[PDB]
Amino acid sequence: QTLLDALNVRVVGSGERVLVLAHGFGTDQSAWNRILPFFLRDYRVVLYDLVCAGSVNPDFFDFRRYTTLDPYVDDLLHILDALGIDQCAYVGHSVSAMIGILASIRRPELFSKLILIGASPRFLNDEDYHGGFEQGEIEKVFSAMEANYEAWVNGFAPLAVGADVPAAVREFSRTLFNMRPDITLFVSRTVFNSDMRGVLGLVKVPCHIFQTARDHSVPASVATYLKNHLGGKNTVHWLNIEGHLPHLSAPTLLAQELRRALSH
Ligand SMILES: Cc1c(Cl)cccc1Nc1ccccc1C(=O)O
Repeated sequence: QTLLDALNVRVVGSGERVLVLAHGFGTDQSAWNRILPFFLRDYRVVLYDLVCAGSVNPDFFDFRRYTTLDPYVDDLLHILDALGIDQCAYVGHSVSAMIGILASIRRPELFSKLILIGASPRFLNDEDYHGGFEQGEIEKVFSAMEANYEAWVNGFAPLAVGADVPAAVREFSRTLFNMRPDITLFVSRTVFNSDMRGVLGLVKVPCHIFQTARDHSVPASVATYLKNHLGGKNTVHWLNIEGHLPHLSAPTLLAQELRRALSH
């Protein structure tokens, strides 16, 4: 309840089947605003802000606590428990895809289905795995973020959005720039340091892997990697949408594909 208030938990919709919409990096739950009308009639929609969102009081971001994805999982599960949800479909963008995977391992009965958008188990390359990022280049990026956060945001937002959708670039920039810079850097380091590859096989619920074209954060091969290694029944949806934030850039088309995946 203090947690429900802290993370801006919102429940809306006229349906019964519970649908959790969990935003990812650089946004808050408002990233779902243009998807939402498509689900109100026949779902009960649960939204929340990750503790690192710009819309959450930065006093709640305890750097001694949030050192791995596990405490983010704790927050998600405490929310669903407090709302009395014992089964739901879960949609996770970006880091929230991994949070949902870990949550499902902890609570295998809680999720009927996971829908993963812009998901990667590991951003960094190594000998037998392409993630899309080298350690050396990422340290240069972290230096830039520290030196001038504003300039970093304005360089990064068009890459993340990917497609030439200026409204979405401005909207992503808005919510990224609302994040306090030391939180953004710390969260970024957290996730670049994370490696979910070893746990993927532990998942037993069905996963729908939504993969856009030319996703700055997620090579096509990573979607295929998820398909091969996630332990349950997996379906890749190769969206006809460019970029890492399809909910911001192509919400009408994304909404339709989410509806199809949820009906499957
Ligand atoms: C790609 C990237 C850079 Cl280069 C720097 C800083 C951040 C990102 N991204 C991310 C960091 C944490 C969690 C998710 C993401 C994501 O992209 O979905």
